[PDB]
Amino acid sequence: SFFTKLTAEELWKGALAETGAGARKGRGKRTKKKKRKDLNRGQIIGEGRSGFLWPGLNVPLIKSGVVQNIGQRSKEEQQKVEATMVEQREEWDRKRKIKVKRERGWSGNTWGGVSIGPPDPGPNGETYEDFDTRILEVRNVFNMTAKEGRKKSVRVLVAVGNGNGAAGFAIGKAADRGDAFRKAKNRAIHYLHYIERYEGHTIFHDISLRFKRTQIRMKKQPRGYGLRCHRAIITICRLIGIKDMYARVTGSMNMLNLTRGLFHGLARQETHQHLADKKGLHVVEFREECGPLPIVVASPHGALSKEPEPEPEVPDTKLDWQDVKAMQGLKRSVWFNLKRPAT
Amino acid sequence: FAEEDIDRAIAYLFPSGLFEKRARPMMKHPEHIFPKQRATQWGEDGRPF
Amino acid sequence: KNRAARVRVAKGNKPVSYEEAHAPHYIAHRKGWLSLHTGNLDGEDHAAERTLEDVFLRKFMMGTFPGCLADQIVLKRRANQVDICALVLRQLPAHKFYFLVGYSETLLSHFYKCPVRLHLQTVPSKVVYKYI
Amino acid sequence: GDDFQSRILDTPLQHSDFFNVKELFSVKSLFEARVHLGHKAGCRHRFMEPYIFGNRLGQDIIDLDQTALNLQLALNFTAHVAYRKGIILFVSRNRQFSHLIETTAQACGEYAHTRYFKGGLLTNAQLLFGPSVRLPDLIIFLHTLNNVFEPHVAVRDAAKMNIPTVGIVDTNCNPCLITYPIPGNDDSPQAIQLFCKLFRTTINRAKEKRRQMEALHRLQSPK
Amino acid sequence: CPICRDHKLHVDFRNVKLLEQFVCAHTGIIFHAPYTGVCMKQHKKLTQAIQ
Amino acid sequence: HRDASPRSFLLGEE
RNA sequence: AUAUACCGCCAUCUUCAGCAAACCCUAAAAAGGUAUUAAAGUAAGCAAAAGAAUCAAACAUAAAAACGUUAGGUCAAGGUGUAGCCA
Ligand SMILES: [K+]
Ligand SMILES: [Mg+2]
Ligand SMILES: [Mg+2]
Ligand SMILES: [Mg+2]
Ligand SMILES: [Mg+2]
Ligand SMILES: [Mg+2]
Ligand SMILES: [Mg+2]
Ligand SMILES: [Mg+2]
Ligand SMILES: [Zn+2]
Repeated sequence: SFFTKLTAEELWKGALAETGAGARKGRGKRTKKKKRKDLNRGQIIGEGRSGFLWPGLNVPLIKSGVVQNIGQRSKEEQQKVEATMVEQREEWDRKRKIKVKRERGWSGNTWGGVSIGPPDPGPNGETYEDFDTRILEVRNVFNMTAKEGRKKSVRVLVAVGNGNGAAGFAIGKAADRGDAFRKAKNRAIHYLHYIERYEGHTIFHDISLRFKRTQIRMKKQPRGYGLRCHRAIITICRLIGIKDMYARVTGSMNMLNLTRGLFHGLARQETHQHLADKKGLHVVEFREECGPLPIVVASPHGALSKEPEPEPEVPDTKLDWQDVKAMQGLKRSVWFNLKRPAT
Repeated sequence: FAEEDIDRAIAYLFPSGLFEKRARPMMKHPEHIFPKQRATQWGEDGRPF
Repeated sequence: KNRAARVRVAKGNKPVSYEEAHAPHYIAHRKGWLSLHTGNLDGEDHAAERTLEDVFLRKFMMGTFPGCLADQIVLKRRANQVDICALVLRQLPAHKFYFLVGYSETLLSHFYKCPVRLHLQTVPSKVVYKYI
Repeated sequence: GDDFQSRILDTPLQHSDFFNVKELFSVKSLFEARVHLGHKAGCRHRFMEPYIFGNRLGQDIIDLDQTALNLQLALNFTAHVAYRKGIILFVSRNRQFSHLIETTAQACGEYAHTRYFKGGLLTNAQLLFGPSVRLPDLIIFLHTLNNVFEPHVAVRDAAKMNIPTVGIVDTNCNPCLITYPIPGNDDSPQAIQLFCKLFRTTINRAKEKRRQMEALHRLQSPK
Repeated sequence: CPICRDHKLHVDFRNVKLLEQFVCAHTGIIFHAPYTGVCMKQHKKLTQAIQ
Repeated sequence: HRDASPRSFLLGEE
């Protein structure tokens, strides 16, 4: 009957079962799920299966100065228009499945190391197109509640950097993953450290630190050495702009303690100019590829001192067994210094 | 012509029998209808007044 | 919980018109009636026929103006005259509306044997009462 | 044109005491106002010991020579900020001096917040005040502790927003985050009244100098 | 791989600009195949052309 | 546990 | 056939007081965020409140009551997804 017919909005709402209880509690292993479609997309007002032509609706009202009259397309002509519409209908469907590849991260099914774009513009149109955002951890934590039982939120740890020394990190939490991405991405832009790079490609000196139970041992390296570090450190180093460094992480691999410990050490390092001012002496550099040629990298800003820095006969430095163990002639692991792709 | 005459004219020309009188047609002076709002609290230079 | 004619709350991104926002208990309080005839007044006949005609007249206008209706139509019966007042979006060309008005009037006047007139007020886009 | 604007803004920074703030105060003037009186030794903060002259029978005494040096720097900085038309906000939670500090700010031409400080006032200003609210360029903390003997929330929140802070810091206070700390008495009415006058005279001099500096340079353009 | 995916790229001793991309500018060492991801057949061809 | 993976983002279905 | 795919229309805690979203803060945050002689919370929506109805006024009664809970009830009001019948 014509009186038992409902609108498309009501037909799709029921058929899709989106508002149904089962979907809300996630009680189905979603597959082969119905996909909504708009059926008025390619329909032109005035076009029917019978192929009638209506002046002023689906055909020109006046043609070559002649006032048109009602007409109908021939069976052959109608079969052509019907065929052309089918081609357009199929063309749209194939485009729906077509997608644009995005680079994966550390693994194919993980969010770690995935670029999610720049942070959003600021209050006064402060664009951050020069900044890139990378994900370091996505966790599905749970808070037990009386109303909802186990309740799930998305906790995202991201880092941001412009590749020119400025970088920061933040954590964003929400019930939806997309929201946690926005919260963390725009929060991290408010916590930008500036990291000092020696000659724009490496740290000024070796850095050893313990943050909580995570240990990091970074080493200054020459050009062309590349990043040989934890995958998270490679991601953060690319954001900062460091190009050549070695690092080892031991103890707990907590991503937050590694991110906080990394920025802590990298932000509290000492540039050569700072050391020259503190001690009043020239800072000289000796490269083995330049021979004995002395290279002055920093000169004291004020008055140059005349008391030589004391050189002990035997220094009391505290050495790490791992570094010293190599020069003692002990064997390294089979996993050490394996051939890897350029980082 | 006054505000009282306006309300009488609008009630004749647009008869509404809605019980709530906030929902009935109205042609009131803008001061009565538009909520008077606190103005800007600082100048162009940005110094609060 | 009552579900009748109630557009529910989401996250503040759902536009709703004035008609949709108000639940059934606001009928005769904040919003009026879409149809106005004399068939439900006391001691009056032919309520069933006026109600059946309205149901059809609303499905007819939806199909005849697909995607061009900004809000529900208003039906006004005076004597044997029928008047259809519809808010219609400005999607179609102007001459197309003149075709559908002449067609829908003649067809519905020869179907119910009464003079039927169509009144169209064009809006630039749907009017949003509130975001719920 | 461009030279005049450079002269107005760049000339003041070539003189050690462009506004002559040294004359406003003296070690004797501070000693009359009881600015050398500190809390008992038990209430002493570890980061205030540099500024303490000694312990006179349990009561820490504040060196008024360090106070004079630090006050000169703080008053000098407050003058250049006022000279450049920056926003200055006086902040305190001591209720005895709430009316005096609000009256001082009004006399200077600046701003005072002596009431309960809302969380997020500076870190979440746009929500609390509006889209394009201009935050203070300098915050003067006549008192750096709240009424529960904890640091005023605006000390950390002004550092988070990178706003310089001139604060009076008594022996029990924490000056580490105060950009220009002024060691001195914060409890006595005569000490607080002296500081309020100094900040008020200084700001009015800097504002007056700018008016005169503009007229002289502006007059030169036609002349 | 980078060489094979682009047919117009040709590993020839005369095409020095291409060969430079496979040699370290700072150390002057030819990169091992895992570094750039070239297949072993092209890496052997690249090494001979650079030499 | 399956639809929260980056598959949809890494394919381009935005 | 399946209300354990659903729309539609309801029951229940319920005339219970909460729900959701945008921000901000934490020597890290699984979460939490109040003190008024105030100590980190803030500015808006839905519900409540108000208002309207029972044809003066009040009170009362109705109506109203969010988001969730019970895979609650209803494929037999109607419509509809999947599967099944078509001498
Ligand atoms: K149901
Ligand atoms: Mg895979
Ligand atoms: Mg004190
Ligand atoms: Mg059920
Ligand atoms: Mg109510
Ligand atoms: Mg059941
Ligand atoms: Mg059936
Ligand atoms: Mg049954
Ligand atoms: Zn290859």
